[PDB]
Amino acid sequence: LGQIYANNDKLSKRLKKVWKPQLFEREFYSEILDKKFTVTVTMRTLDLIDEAYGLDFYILKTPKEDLCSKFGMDLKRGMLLRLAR
Amino acid sequence: TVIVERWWKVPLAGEGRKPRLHRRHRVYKLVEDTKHRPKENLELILTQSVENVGVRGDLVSVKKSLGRNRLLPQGLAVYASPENKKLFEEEKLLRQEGKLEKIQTKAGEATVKFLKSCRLEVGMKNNVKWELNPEIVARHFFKNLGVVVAPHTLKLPEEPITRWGEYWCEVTVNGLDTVRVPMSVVNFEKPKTKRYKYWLAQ
Amino acid sequence: TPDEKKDEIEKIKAYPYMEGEPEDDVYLKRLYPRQIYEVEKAVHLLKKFQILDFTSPKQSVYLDLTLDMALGKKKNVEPFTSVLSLPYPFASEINKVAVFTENASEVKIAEENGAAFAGGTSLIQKIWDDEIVADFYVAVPEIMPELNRLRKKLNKKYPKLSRNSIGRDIPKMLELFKNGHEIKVDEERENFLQTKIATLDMSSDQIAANLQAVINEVCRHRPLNLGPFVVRAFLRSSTSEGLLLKIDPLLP
Amino acid sequence: KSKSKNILVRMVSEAGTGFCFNTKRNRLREKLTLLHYDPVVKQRVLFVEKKKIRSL
RNA sequence: AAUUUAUUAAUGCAAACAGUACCUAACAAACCCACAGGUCCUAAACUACCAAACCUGCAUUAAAAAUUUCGGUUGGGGCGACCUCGGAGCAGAACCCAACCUCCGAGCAGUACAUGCUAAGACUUCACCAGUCAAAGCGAACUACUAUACUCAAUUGAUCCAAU
RNA sequence: CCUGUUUACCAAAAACAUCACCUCUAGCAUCACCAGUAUUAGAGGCACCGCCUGCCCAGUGACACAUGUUUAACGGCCGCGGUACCCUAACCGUGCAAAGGUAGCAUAAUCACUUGUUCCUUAAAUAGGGACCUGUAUGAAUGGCUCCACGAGGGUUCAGCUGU
RNA sequence: GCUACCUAAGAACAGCUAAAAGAGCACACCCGUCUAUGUAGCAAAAUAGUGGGAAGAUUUAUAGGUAGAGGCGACAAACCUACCGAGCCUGGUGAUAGCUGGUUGUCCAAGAUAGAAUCUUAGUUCAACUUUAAAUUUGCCCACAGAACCCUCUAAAUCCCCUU
RNA sequence: UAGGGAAUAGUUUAACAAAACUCCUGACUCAUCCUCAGGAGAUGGAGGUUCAAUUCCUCCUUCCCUAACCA
Ligand SMILES: [K+]
Ligand SMILES: [K+]
Ligand SMILES: [K+]
Ligand SMILES: [K+]
Ligand SMILES: [K+]
Ligand SMILES: [K+]
Ligand SMILES: [K+]
Ligand SMILES: [K+]
Ligand SMILES: [K+]
Ligand SMILES: [Mg+2]
Ligand SMILES: [Mg+2]
Ligand SMILES: [Mg+2]
Ligand SMILES: [Mg+2]
Ligand SMILES: [Mg+2]
Ligand SMILES: [Mg+2]
Ligand SMILES: [Mg+2]
Ligand SMILES: [Mg+2]
Ligand SMILES: [Mg+2]
Ligand SMILES: [Mg+2]
Ligand SMILES: [Mg+2]
Ligand SMILES: [Mg+2]
Ligand SMILES: [Mg+2]
Ligand SMILES: [Mg+2]
Ligand SMILES: [Mg+2]
Ligand SMILES: [Mg+2]
Ligand SMILES: [Mg+2]
Ligand SMILES: [Mg+2]
Ligand SMILES: [Mg+2]
Ligand SMILES: [Mg+2]
Ligand SMILES: [Mg+2]
Ligand SMILES: [Mg+2]
Ligand SMILES: [Mg+2]
Ligand SMILES: [Mg+2]
Ligand SMILES: [Mg+2]
Ligand SMILES: [Mg+2]
Ligand SMILES: [Mg+2]
Ligand SMILES: [Mg+2]
Ligand SMILES: [Mg+2]
Ligand SMILES: [Mg+2]
Ligand SMILES: [Mg+2]
Ligand SMILES: [Mg+2]
Ligand SMILES: [Mg+2]
Ligand SMILES: [Mg+2]
Ligand SMILES: [Mg+2]
Ligand SMILES: [Mg+2]
Ligand SMILES: [Mg+2]
Repeated sequence: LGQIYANNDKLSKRLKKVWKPQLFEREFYSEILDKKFTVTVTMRTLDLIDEAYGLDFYILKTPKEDLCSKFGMDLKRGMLLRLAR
Repeated sequence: TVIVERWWKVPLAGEGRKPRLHRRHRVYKLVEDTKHRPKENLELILTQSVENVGVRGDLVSVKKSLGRNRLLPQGLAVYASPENKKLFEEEKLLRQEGKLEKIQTKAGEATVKFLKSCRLEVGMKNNVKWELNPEIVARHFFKNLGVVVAPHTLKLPEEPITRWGEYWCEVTVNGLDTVRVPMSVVNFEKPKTKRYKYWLAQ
Repeated sequence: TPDEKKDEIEKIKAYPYMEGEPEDDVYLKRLYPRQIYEVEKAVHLLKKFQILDFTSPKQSVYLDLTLDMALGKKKNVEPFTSVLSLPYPFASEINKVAVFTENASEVKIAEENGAAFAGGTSLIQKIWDDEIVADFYVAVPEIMPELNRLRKKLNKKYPKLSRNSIGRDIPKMLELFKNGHEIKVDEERENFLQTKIATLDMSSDQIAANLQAVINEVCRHRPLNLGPFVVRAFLRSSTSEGLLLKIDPLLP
Repeated sequence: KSKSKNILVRMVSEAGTGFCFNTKRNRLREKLTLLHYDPVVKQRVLFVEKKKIRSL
């Protein structure tokens, strides 16, 4: 949620502007939980999962402030509880 | 992902303090939208054989759509992680523990596969006496089947062909994979003539 | 720059091509880019095809050239016929040409230099009132007023100063033009020019010399270094497929 | 205002000093070559018109 | 009227997503070949088809709107006219002096190419800004040029900013 | 046209609506339209009926796209010179234009001239009615012209009535 | 809870004519044409009489819905709680005002004004005038001499200026 | 402020054999009208170039069309 100058010229009108992410519904498989989840994601999430070599690594490695998802934090607790027990 | 930057400079806040943001700092310019960036490939290690690449343990760079939507979900491929790279590398040592594996390029396999499912139409002229020999046969491979065939790795049905009939020319791709193609020898008709006679009319 | 013409120029540049045989002994043509380049190898190979595909030992080698005969500005250059004999002229003889000269001593010079058809009003009237075919026409300045009658008939093939075919000295084209060979142009103006270069039995070096001569001949229309004038070149025999020669070295 | 009769041009020294001065010339006359004092070399040198600055 | 398209809709491109994939116009004039067809007089190159919508980003055109403004002088305001600069009268003789007072002009042109540099002392449109004149000196020119800050009345436009 | 509607608190009307007529847009269902489906629904103009609604698509708009189509869309629908003596040209010449105001009506609720001219009405009429009318600024669905019924609309009048 | 329009489910409409009715006459009822009275009134829109409609597009009780960048509107720029060219309340807010008004004890002193620019002529900034303090040196009044030709008023005068 | 384009008979235009056209004669008719002819009628201007320039260049005038164009 921000503002822009029309035609990227400061001396022009200042307009409200919202940039929204492109959302995709994809299915992921968790090895630790042995379950498939249909989750709405962004292309950034897919790249981050690729760099982590899987959903489980992504969920476990990513700190709370970067996941920015209550669902993601619940998956982390689920995975961690299975590993702890 | 949309990447933005502020039009207006934000004054330094210092150590251990939060920046003082005026409402002019809400004005942004679009630096770059990363969806329009050139796409990079995804490096995967294959587990099962696939038409595009059919070797278990081959490091393949695929389109992110293909790997994410097909190979990885279905188990055909795995991530090229350090650990997975080691696991498959150990296998390839065991594969070659007896001896080094002979090199057969992926292209060569494809030509072999194409040669398995094709038949050569060796149109020959009625007027002139002809004998189909390796050099002649290699040329026909280029024109009709599109294969650039080494003359030396050529076989034939024992005696080389000399009259119209049915035979087989066995080409060895890279010297390892031998494919025998069905050979149909017909009266020479230029591509122009056949397209007028039949492709145009029929 | 119409989208089709310019986009094709971009596309033709895009087509991949490679030097030398790939590592694979047996490889599908589809699996690798266009290859065969060197003008020496090409001639040697074209002779190979002649034996394999039984055909005349001497054949017309119909060089097709993808000459960037356009994109000087956003306004494109146009096709002309700068005629020059090749270093070793190929065996084609076309000797029907006409010289317009009436009541002048040039009539003698015209025939002395080997004019096929020399005449004045009578010749001009014959062209208008009855059909007659010549490969190229020349006229002295004095006869251009009278010759203007045939302007419409010849559809801009009538002599023009632009082609150096109007002048008191007729031998500019008359003397040399008989042996020289016309570099004709495409009807679709897609830059491909079907122009015989040499007979098949002609030595590779002579055919190579014959090739280079045309390269300069064709650049004559726009021989500027400002805009590249050539993209690709396909040397095809009569009974063979076209081969993509590496013309980039030979361009300048 | 009215149709421009003269133009303003930049006269650049031929001595390579880079010293330039502006002069007025008729639009319909040929490019000017003038002998003008060049401070860098401290003596009169030939100056040749290079560019038109504006229409006067 | 200037400014704008955030908003709504349409369109295009990208993003995203599946796959399957028409190589078309002989003709012998001569010769060959038992046929079927061939030699000569080109048998090239091309290479395309290709995932409908929704959603998101960037553009383009519309729709419907938003923001802000609508100069001054003036024998009330409006209409008409005027708005800066110079010469003359009013203003007779240092300077100065108004009216929608009376008259005539300017928004250049031409010749130079040292209309190069530098520096005492002064003038000044009633402020400021701007504008004006200049000895000496340096460098030139020069011992024929009313030669040294060109003729000409006004012949004109600040700051920011842009181009270089 | 009619019944009806409107400025609660200065305007009830000739303004609005209205039956009728016409143009435009849409081939469709689970919240309006509609539990409907082109004899339908929605957006508008004009205003029952009667007799009519003339010419123009150049410009703007809309639509359609190869030109183009469309005015019951926004709008428009001339001047000159001469020719029967003057009052006027059926008629020709001529420039211009997309077309050049057709029918009807007309001193009108219609710029001014204007209290137009004439007939009727009064003893006397800038009022009223009927005509004449080039209205040079009338005029045909932003409708023209008649005509029943209707009106707390505006104007004129006979007779009666009355302290106006 | 007024009012505009809508939704749900209710109620009222004598008598006479015609018997068909957005028909006529005429109560209840609704509306408000004209006059008078009233005008701090009985009333922040009334009273008396006279009127329009009164089986319909009628009037009316009850509950509910649409909310201000809006609603609703048989368009009067209507109506949306007595004041709607767009409600009311609180807040931003001590909005802003070159505009008007106001600005509180005593006493003394100096003190009246060429102009320029300005979306400026109801205002400002710079000059000018004016005030206080400080510095050190002339200020005012003025003798001869001196300050233009062109041109019709050969003007009253001025400028400069020692002495005093 | 730029750009581009255009200047052919009195009118325009063909970039083409060149015309129409107005005016002005004639002919045809028993005569008049129609009609049919002929007659002269131009390569914006200017300059250069070329033996020769509507046809190669240049500046100006008039007109048309397009558009940027900052303080
Ligand atoms: K007055
Ligand atoms: K009411
Ligand atoms: K009424
Ligand atoms: K139109
Ligand atoms: K009358
Ligand atoms: K009424
Ligand atoms: K009361
Ligand atoms: K006052
Ligand atoms: K003021
Ligand atoms: Mg004023
Ligand atoms: Mg006045
Ligand atoms: Mg005015
Ligand atoms: Mg001063
Ligand atoms: Mg000096
Ligand atoms: Mg009726
Ligand atoms: Mg009222
Ligand atoms: Mg009333
Ligand atoms: Mg009405
Ligand atoms: Mg009607
Ligand atoms: Mg009409
Ligand atoms: Mg007469
Ligand atoms: Mg009429
Ligand atoms: Mg009138
Ligand atoms: Mg009366
Ligand atoms: Mg009218
Ligand atoms: Mg009217
Ligand atoms: Mg209309
Ligand atoms: Mg009445
Ligand atoms: Mg009524
Ligand atoms: Mg109901
Ligand atoms: Mg009743
Ligand atoms: Mg009734
Ligand atoms: Mg009644
Ligand atoms: Mg009334
Ligand atoms: Mg009541
Ligand atoms: Mg109502
Ligand atoms: Mg109204
Ligand atoms: Mg009004
Ligand atoms: Mg209120
Ligand atoms: Mg407030
Ligand atoms: Mg205040
Ligand atoms: Mg005092
Ligand atoms: Mg100003
Ligand atoms: Mg003032
Ligand atoms: Mg004094
Ligand atoms: Mg003194």
